[PDB]
Amino acid sequence: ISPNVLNNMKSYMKHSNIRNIIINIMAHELSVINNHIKYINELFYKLDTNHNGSLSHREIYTVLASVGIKKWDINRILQALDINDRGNITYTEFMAGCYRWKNITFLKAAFNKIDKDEDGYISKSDIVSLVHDKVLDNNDIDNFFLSVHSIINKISFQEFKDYMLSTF
Amino acid sequence: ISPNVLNNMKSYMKHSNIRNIIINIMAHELSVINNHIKYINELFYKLDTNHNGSLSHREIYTVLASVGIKKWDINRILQALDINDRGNITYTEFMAGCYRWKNITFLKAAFNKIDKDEDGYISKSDIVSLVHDKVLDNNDIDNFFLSVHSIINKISFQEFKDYMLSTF
Ligand SMILES: [Ca+2]
Ligand SMILES: [Ca+2]
Ligand SMILES: [Ca+2]
Ligand SMILES: [Ca+2]
Repeated sequence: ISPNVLNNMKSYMKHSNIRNIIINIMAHELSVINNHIKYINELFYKLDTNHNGSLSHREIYTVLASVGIKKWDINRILQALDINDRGNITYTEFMAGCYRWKNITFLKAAFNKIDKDEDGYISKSDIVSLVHDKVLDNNDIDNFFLSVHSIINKISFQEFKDYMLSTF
Repeated sequence: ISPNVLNNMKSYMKHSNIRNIIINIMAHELSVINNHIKYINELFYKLDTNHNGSLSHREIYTVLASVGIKKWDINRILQALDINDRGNITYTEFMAGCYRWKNITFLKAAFNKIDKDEDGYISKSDIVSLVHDKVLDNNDIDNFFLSVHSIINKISFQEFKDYMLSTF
């Protein structure tokens, strides 16, 4: 096992259950992202029929054609993808055109999930709810709020962001 | 091919070469992230010796022990990872403790790469430099600056962010 993963675990073990629950929300979002990338990865592998790790115009053309994209569209896609005009398209270049960039921050999305009522503040009750399936109690929650504010018993996105960043 | 990937390509083809060059910077950052996740994925697969898609305490214990982590550390890692105290640790929970969260936004990182001199503004010369390995010229660059400001011939992070978001 790589030392960086080992060191990550050792740092993780020192934080509170609530901090790490919050980390798990973000971890779910990485899993989702990574699933999309995996599909693109499998797509790339199928297009690369000579298995040379890059895509020619023809390799992409013949597949887009067989799936209903018309010549005029395929050619515009090809010239957008081939950003270096090399006649060979890299994994990174292919994936840039395949990935849905809409809604691309991890911390903001986690905060929004926690703020159940979308009022822009994380209340005590928002944390009670977050831990509804965990054996944690009111002592743990109070500690978390003190930690956040040691850097109104409510938390703005900025105070949320500032706390989480200080734990990395 | 899934229709969402096809639609992503069709939207990508409509944007400028410079917009898409900027997208490629972010795409590289997704590749990096995805490589880390792939390692964690392969690690998870090796630990899961009964291939039931989750990790018992023992499965993790026996491996951390064989690599130099001491009992007292392994146990703290186990109780941090087992966030639901289930005796079974999920892929998401494992990955939360293995991933380096330090420096976790895509647009900010792209902007910083483009702002060569770290002055907080994207100048005309920063874009000239960005396209140094592309056949693009001064006409293309001017178009890009007009587009950004149609929503000082310089670009702040906010104006950069606002333009990119409007193209998603
Ligand atoms: Ca190929
Ligand atoms: Ca709230
Ligand atoms: Ca298992
Ligand atoms: Ca600059």
